[PDB]
Amino acid sequence: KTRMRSTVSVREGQGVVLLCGPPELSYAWVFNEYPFVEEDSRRFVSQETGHLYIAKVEPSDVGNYTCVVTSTVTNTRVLGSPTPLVLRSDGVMGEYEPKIEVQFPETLPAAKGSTVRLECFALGNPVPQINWRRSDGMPFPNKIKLRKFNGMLEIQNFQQEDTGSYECIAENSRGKNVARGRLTYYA
Amino acid sequence: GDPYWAYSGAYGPEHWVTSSVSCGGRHQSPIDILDQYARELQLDGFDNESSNKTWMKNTGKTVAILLKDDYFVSGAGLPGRFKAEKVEFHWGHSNGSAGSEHSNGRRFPVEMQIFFYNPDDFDSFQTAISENRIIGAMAIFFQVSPRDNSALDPIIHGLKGVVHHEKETFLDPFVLRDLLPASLGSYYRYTGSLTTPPCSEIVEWIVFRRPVPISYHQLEAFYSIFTTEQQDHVKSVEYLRNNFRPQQRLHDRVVSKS
Repeated sequence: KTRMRSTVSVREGQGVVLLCGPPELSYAWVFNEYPFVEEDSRRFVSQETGHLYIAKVEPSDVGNYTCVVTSTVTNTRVLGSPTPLVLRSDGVMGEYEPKIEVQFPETLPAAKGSTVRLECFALGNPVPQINWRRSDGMPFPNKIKLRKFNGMLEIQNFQQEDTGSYECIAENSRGKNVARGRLTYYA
Repeated sequence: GDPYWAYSGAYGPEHWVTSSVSCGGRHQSPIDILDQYARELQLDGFDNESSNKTWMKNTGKTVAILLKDDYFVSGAGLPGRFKAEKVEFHWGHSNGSAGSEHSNGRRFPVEMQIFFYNPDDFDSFQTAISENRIIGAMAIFFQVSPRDNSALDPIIHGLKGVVHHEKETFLDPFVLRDLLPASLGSYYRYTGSLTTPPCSEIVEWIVFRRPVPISYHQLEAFYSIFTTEQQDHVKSVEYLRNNFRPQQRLHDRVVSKS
C-alpha cells in the first residue's frame, strides 16, 4: 500500500485528476495536513473511483494532497502518502471544451427503494457547469435532488417509475459534452 | 496489455526501445527520403463517397478514421492487392509547424497515413497485425495554402467533433481520392515499420511526393486536439501536438521512385 509519490508539476488552467489507489469504502481528500479539500464547482471527490477531480488548476491549489480511505466495516481510516503538486512557469493552458472524466455507467441496475447517486464531473476551462435531464423530456419528480454542486444526481426511494435514460450535460463557453445512461429497476 | 508510450518524456520515442524491443531495430520508419539518390498504381473505390458509417476517433495519440467502405490499391511493386483499413494523422504545434513524419528535410504541417492489409490471405487488419504479416501504408503530405480545401470539409468538421481523448463521431461523406495529391504520378517506395510501438517491421510504404493543400484555418482544428497523460498518480489534460516519431536510419535500404 505504501509507495513514494513523486512530486507532480501541473499547469495553471489545466484539468487534473489525483488518483487515490484502490477501489464498500468512503473517500476524502485532505490538503497539506489532517484534516479536507473544499469541494465546489471546481473540485470534486468521487465515491465511485475515489479520485479527486480538479477541473481547472488555480495557483491556490499548490500543496500536498493525500487520500484517506475509510472502510464501511469500521471507522478505520488509512491515509496515503501525499502527492505534492506545483505550478509550471513555462506556460498557462488555454480554454477548451469540457471533458467528462467520471460518470455513471451506460446501464445501471438499481434495487427497489434503494438510493441511487449518479456522478458526473468534467475537466474544463472555464469551469464546466453540470446540468441534468431525462432523455424522454419528462421532468424529474420532486424526490430527485442535485447534490455535490450539480456533480451528483440523487434518486431516493428508487421505483419502477424512475427507470429510463438519464443525461448529464457539461458545458462552458467552448462547447458541451454529454454523458448518458439508462437506469433500470429490480426488486 | 500494451506498453505505455508517448511523444515526450520518460516514455518518449528514444525510450520506446526499452519497452518495445522492435523499436530499436533497422528498417524503422519514418525516414528521410533523399531525392538525389532516388530510384503502376491502381486505386479501386477511392472515387466513391464514403459511408455515413465511416467514423472518427481521438485515440489520444492521433485522430483515427475507421473506413467502412471498400478501398483497394494495386501496383507500385506491392505483393498483391491491398484493402484500406484506417487513416491516422500527424501534426505539429502551430502556425504550420512541422509535424510530418517522413520528409527531403522539408517537413510539412501534416502527414496523413492510410493503412492496408491483403484480404486475399487475411480476414481482418487486426489479424494481420497479430500475425506479423506485411501491410501497406500510404503517406500523404499536406502543405499550407492561401485558400481552404473543401475536399477536407468532412475531415476538419470531424476534428472539431473529437477534441478530447476517447471521443468519437461519424463523418459526412468524403472522397478518399481527393485526400490524395492532385498528381499521383511522383511517389517513392521502401520497406519500413509502424511509426508507433510496437514498431513492427512489417510495412511497405508509399510516400506521394506532391502534397495536398490546407488552409491555416483548417490547420487550426488539428491544434485544437487534446489528449491525456497518465503520469504517476496524476492524470492530466494536455494538447495533442507534435505527435511524430523522429526520422530513423536507412541502413541496408534503398528507395524506389516512380
